[PDB]
Amino acid sequence: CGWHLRDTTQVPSTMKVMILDSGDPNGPLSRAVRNQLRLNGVELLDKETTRKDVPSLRLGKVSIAKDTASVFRNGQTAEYQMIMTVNATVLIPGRDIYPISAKVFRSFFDNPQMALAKDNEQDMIVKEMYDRAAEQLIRKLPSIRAADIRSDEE
Amino acid sequence: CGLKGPLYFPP
Amino acid sequence: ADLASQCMLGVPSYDRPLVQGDTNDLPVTINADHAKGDYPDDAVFTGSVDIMQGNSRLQADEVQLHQKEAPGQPEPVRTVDALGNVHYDDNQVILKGPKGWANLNTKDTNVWEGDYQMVGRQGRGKADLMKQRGENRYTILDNGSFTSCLPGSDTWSVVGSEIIHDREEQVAEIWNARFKVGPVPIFYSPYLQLPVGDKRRSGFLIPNAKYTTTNYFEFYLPYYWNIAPNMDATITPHYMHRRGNIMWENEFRYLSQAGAGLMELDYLPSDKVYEDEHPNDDSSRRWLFYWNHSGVMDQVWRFNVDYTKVSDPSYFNDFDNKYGSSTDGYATQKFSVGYAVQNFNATVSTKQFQVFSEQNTSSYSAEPQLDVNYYQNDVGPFDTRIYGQAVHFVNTRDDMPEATRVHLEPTINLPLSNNWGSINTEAKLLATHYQQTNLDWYNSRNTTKLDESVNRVMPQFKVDGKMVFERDMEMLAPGYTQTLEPRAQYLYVPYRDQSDIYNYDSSLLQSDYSGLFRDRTYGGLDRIASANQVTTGVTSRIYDDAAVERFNISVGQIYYFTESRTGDDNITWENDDKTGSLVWAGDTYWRISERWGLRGGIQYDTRLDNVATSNSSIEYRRDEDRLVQLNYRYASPEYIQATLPKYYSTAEQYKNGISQVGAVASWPIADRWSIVGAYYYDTNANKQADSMLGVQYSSCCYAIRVGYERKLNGWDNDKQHAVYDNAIGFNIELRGTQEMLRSNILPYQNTL
Repeated sequence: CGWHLRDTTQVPSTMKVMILDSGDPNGPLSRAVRNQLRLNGVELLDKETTRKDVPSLRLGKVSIAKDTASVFRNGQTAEYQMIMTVNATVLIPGRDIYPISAKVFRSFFDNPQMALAKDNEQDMIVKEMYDRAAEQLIRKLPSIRAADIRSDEE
Repeated sequence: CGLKGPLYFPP
Repeated sequence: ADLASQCMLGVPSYDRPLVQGDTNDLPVTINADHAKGDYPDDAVFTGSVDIMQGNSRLQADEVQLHQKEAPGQPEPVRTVDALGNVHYDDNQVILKGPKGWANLNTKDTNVWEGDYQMVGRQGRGKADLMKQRGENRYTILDNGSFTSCLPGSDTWSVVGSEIIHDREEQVAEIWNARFKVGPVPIFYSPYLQLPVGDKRRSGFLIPNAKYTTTNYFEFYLPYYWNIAPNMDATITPHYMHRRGNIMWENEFRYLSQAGAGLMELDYLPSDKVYEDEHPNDDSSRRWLFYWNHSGVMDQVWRFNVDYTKVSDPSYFNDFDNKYGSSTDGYATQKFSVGYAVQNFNATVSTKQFQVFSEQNTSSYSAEPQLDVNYYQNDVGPFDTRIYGQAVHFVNTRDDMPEATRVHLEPTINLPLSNNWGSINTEAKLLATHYQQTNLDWYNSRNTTKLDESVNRVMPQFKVDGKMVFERDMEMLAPGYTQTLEPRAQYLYVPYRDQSDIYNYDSSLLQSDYSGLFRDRTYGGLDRIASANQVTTGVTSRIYDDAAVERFNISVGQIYYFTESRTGDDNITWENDDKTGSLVWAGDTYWRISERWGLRGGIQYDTRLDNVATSNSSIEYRRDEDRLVQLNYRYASPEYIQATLPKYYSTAEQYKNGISQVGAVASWPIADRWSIVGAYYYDTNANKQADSMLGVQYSSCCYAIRVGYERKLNGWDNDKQHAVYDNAIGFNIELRGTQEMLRSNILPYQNTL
């Protein structure tokens, strides 16, 4: 039906080496993003490297928000809906700074009788949400390359 | 009357 | 236009160049039609007199300049007197009046019977005698008035005998202040202070009242207490007309190197309503404690605290706070200390919970729980990680089993990848060791006994696949691209009879599209469901010209070659299906435009023969003030019966599941107004389950808000019908959407 195996990598050709700056470099989001960039064959430099032409990915605030999403017939929460909202910027050097964000929605049913199990489930959901947001940021790099090229054409 | 506000580290 | 541009139009703007540094030494330029006198001793200027001396400007019909040689003073005293149409203008305040006096050496200026208006900000008024002292620092007004509204509007005003306006202190001390609404004064105080700036200052905050149906009229009179730059404290006496007592709500935000927290200790000394409901209790005091902390120290130590502890189960169903809703089954009590470096992180945490239910008060708690990861990549072509966990489960009741669980999960996965695919084998071992004590009761009642010591070691083999295709969407717009990412996992965990291990922390997890490829049926670690499945999902995305994902759909199914047995299968499925495509699960997200945007979800299940759960939403959001959201959440009665406790399948309040259409809207009117809505309906019972109608009138000098909310607030066992609860409240704040949309029990949650 016209389908052909993808030619170019997920990351652009010009970001195949890139600095992963962050404010909390040992956290869980920076770990998720670092692992994702590894799986795509991206060379990760320290923030302290002397190379200047290399682009950089700066990670911003991560804001997990858990709220009620659906109440039973007696007020009690029946379903918590969780959001992750990763913000980040990419500072291609010699050009502008392109911001990229993410947003992961997850939900799960509340259960007071097994509250400890639901807290373990919430922690597992949050780890997976970090993984999803890390995926979503790395799927926005091609748009950044396209915008950079378009600015070059201008 | 008073005035709230975000905190900051002391100088 | 926004209100900010509307208000700045009435505020004078400083178009003149700003002269920095001391203006004492700057030259004096005087332009008058006539000049008579004996310069420099006495100079009289008459006729369109204009005076220049840096930023300051002074215009009057007649200006007299008097210089006196004060003995012992190297600089002679230069005094300026203005008569007729005095207009003092600078970069900080505009002074008008018929008569004026100036002292050039000390910058002291006096104006009689005039009106003022500072530049760059709101505010005005009129005073009998207007004085500037200390290099424009003090704007002292006698018999003056002050209001922040723009000229031509008389909403509110303050009149006081002595108004001192310290620019440096950003305070406007007022003596014998008589606060006036229009021409009608209402509040008289001997002394009043107004924080006219941004510097943090103690003193009462602006009160806000609200009328409910659980407490009748209520009233908040916060007293902020600026302790220090990094610590404050609010002490709000909260009054409840029905309960006939004041509850003391104490907050205490702080900020340290260890993080930025927030404490809280509401407290009602005595309750009439609670005395009536439970006459047999010794004391009827109601108190809440909410401690929340979150920091990172040296980028290695992580401290989190999340602690809530109400006095009685029916607290939140009675008093409404920002730290808990009526929609809460339990209050969480969590501490944690972490140490995360690049390749390691040990986190010792404690979890205790307070269930608000009288059906079963048996709660379990981890005290303490230690989580240790340790990654080590590039072991050749492989990766590796070791996950260890020790945890001690103690029940609130004294009969239920207690245990000490130790876990080790030495993963090792070999990732392969090309331009178009990636296969990711992964082996793993799960060496869980138990030690259970206090078993006499549970073992005495039940048939399947619990062993004192249990070992459980199970391999887990997983083979994740994936491929990506691409295509040019010529039948859409020119340049659009499409993909197709058919993923296909295989998982295998053998079967271990896990019936001798009580279920301290294991619940059935949901199975959206993302959670199909997960390798755990139960969260936690007490129940690791044996598996032998293959998962197949396919995800399609549609990029446009700038490679911006405009659309993505996903459908995946699990195919169990053999039933997922834990050895303790008490779940209650509608049928006996065991192998085959038991679970399906979709997921979309269409970004119709910059403003619109749709989402979706569904998790059909063949063992239920009915769509388990399925949400949706179609939000149109131009701005935080103009947004319309719809949605929908479903969860069939089969899912409620086959996931939640046994009595959730029998109570009338729980057995219908979910089916909840709800629309959120928000829209300005005449640009000065606003309306915020929300109306969540429960289509199964045709009964409302929330609502709201917030209305705000924003202006330059004051913005009023009037909320409302009729929410489901518990259940009446006698009549077997639910009980609602109105809550109309009024807030004033001298000069708001996102604080209205996020108030109701089902808070607005942006889907863009």
